[PDB]
Amino acid sequence: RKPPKGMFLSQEDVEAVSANATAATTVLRQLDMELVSVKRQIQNIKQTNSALKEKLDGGIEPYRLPEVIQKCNARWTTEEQLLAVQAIRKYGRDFQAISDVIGNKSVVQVKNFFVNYRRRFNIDEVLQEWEAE
Amino acid sequence: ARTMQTARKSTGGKAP
Amino acid sequence: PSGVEGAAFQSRLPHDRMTSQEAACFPDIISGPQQTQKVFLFIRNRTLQLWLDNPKIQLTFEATLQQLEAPYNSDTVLVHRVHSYLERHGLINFGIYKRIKPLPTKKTGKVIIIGSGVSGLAAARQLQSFGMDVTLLEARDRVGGRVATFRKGNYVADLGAMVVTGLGGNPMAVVSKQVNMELAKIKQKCPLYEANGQADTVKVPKEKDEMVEQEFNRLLEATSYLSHQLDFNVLNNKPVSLGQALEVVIQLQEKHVKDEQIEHWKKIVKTQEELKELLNKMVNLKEKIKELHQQYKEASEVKPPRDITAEFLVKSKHRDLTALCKEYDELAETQGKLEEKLQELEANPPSDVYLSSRDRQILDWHFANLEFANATPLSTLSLKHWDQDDDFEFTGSHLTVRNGYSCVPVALAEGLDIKLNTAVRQVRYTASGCEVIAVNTRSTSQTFIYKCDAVLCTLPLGVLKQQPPAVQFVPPLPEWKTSAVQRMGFGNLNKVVLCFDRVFWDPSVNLFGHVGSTTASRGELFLFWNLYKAPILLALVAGEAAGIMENISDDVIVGRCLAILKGIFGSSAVPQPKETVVSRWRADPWARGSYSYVAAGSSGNDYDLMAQPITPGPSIPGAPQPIPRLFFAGEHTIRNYPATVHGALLSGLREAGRIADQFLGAMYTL
Ligand SMILES: Cc1cc2nc3c(=O)[nH]c(=O)nc-3n(C[C@H](O)[C@H](O)[C@H](O)COP(=O)(O)OP(=O)(O)OC[C@H]3O[C@@H](n4cnc5c(N)ncnc54)[C@H](O)[C@@H]3O)c2cc1C
Repeated sequence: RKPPKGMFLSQEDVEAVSANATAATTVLRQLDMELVSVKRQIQNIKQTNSALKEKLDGGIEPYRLPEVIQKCNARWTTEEQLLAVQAIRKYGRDFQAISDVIGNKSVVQVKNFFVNYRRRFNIDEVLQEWEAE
Repeated sequence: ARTMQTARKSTGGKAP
Repeated sequence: PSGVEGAAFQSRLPHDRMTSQEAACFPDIISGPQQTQKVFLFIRNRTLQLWLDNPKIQLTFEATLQQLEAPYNSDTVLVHRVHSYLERHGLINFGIYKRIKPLPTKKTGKVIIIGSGVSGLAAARQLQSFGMDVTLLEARDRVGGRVATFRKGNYVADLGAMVVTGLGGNPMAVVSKQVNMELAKIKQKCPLYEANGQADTVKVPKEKDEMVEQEFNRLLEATSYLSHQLDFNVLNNKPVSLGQALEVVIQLQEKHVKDEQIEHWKKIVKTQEELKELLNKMVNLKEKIKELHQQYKEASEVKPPRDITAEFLVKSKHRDLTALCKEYDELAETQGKLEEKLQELEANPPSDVYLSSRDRQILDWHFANLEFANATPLSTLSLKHWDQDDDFEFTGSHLTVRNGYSCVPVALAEGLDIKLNTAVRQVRYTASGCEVIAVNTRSTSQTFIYKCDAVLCTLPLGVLKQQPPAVQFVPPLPEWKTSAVQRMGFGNLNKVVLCFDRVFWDPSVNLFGHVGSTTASRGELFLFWNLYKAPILLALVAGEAAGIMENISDDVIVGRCLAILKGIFGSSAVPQPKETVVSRWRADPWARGSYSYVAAGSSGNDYDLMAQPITPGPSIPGAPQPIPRLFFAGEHTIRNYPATVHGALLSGLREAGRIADQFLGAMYTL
């Protein structure tokens, strides 16, 4: 009914390994090569990646910035308001970034800020200035 | 023919 | 099975259906109502059983009727027709039995039977017992033909037929109850033994052994599937052989082993290149980082106190530097994935080779075994048909005839007119009769002429095949017969008999294999048999080897024999043999081969063609169509039982029935 289990005999393959006298050994040489021409591909990338790994050697360890864990806050010191205005000029609407730069304001507070000081710190202008980049 | 086999009877392609 | 349905089975008949032959002698019944059929079938079956329960005494119509009950013994014309049919076709009272009704004194009809093979003998006895005048012409100085048994002192060993292939439904079963055959069962166990060139000859361990066999059978089925489902039967207007098909399959198994590996390393690269891309991203980011850290450093550095923009810088760069350290961290994560997903694939390779050099050598032994079974190179067998008689296999274990198979033909010869040393040279058949011209093998100018009503030709297919002819048909056989003759295969296999003064092999083991070094010689001495009481070891020469070994001297042959054996059992456990024989069946001019096989381009149907009798043209033109005159029996003539003794026996009975219907008339058919 169907071949034996995992014996492989597709109509197509049959016709091709018979179409001539050596159409048998021909086909098993395209493959015997295709295979060696892929094992070499492998070792070549193995050798490339090995060299790329050696440049990544050391990690980013000597470039890591110690953990700063300071408590979030409610009042805007003039100092913090000024960080904000610059953070805005530089980061547009990325409230998370602005939040981290200021150090002690949550993403909502940062968002509130955008409304409470819209007129006073021309946040409209600042935003359309950051847009021109 | 297959029916001749005593040692290690072949099996393959027979219809049990 | 048993009861009365055991009988039907042990006589190769369906216990509950009428066969085509029965329909022919009983169209009244089989075309009639179901009820009678069962009466018929029961009568048939009961008579069979009766005969079978006791095949040493003739079973007569009276004796039969006596043992039936109503409603069965009611109609007695039926019981008579049935009994007669069975008797006529050798289903009952065949072989060697005591007659109750000693032989009717003048005889009707005259038949010459060419050859006293089993087929010949089986026919002769039938015919004689039917009250005909029977003469057998035999070229050899003995009967039995291809049953050839070597005797000398206490050594007994067949160079011809050797195994009864299971008693279940086998006519030889009956014969063995009529004849002192010493039937020993053969135990299935068969260790193979690779000799390793000149190295250490060693057993094959139960592990390989089993997976190579398993693979072999897997490969056979493939060819069958390739044949019957894909219709892969003609290649270049040549028919495809079993050999070719096995090749094509093996190749596609090799091909696939490779398509496997290719996709496995193609998976390794497509992954190993996701890595090459990632490492790039990662090296470029460790740049951006290195340099951002510098920038942040330099801004820090600017000791306070600071205006707000200079303070923004420090903070800003700090954030940015942390952002990039998030990234380069998701990426060492991702790198962690791939790096092992690679150590995955690289540890699960798919299969290396399809079959090792050592594997394919054992596989060849299996191939030899097949070549032995068919007495021929697998390159010669029919793909579609080589195994066409499989349905008719017997059941039960195979057996050897311990006191030598010749015991059978000899016993059958008793009471018959057998002219030995007479070599038929010409067969002449005409509307009015037949003459057979034979010469004496010892002075081949001393001529004989035999006149008869009918000729039963049991010449070997090897013989019928001789070009130029050894037997001339006058007139020539018709194209339809002579093409069947060409198409059919007549193969060859040989035997080396070794006689020693001592068992030096495992007494309880009947068969063991030798696995040599090349495909080209897989047939050579590939299998050994230990069957007999005396210390005899017997070795097959099969396949392509069989033909080639025939032009090699006995000594040289027994040479390689002793080699292999010393190799297995130890140089000093294997003495010189006291007595040796080597069969040469292709060379033997009264055989010209061993037995038939379905050749590529033939089919089981050629076996039917072979058995078709010949009917001469009319003498005087315009005279009525004649009677048939030339009949054929023999192993090459029974499609359902080719190549065997029991097959031959059967064909004998077949013709003895057909000849009696023709020349004594068929009482039973009304
Ligand atoms: C090595 C070997 C092993 C075998 N093992 C088995 C086995 O184990 N089991 C099994 O069932 N079968 C076996 N067989 C096959 C079996 O032996 C045959 O099928 C059977 O014996 C054939 O009988 P036959 O009567 O049809 O032909 P044969 O026995 O060949 O009879 C033909 C007769 O014609 C004679 N003859 C030839 N030419 C002439 C002529 N010109 N004039 C007069 N006479 C002539 C011959 O001498 C012979 O007696 C084996 C065969 C071989 C070769």
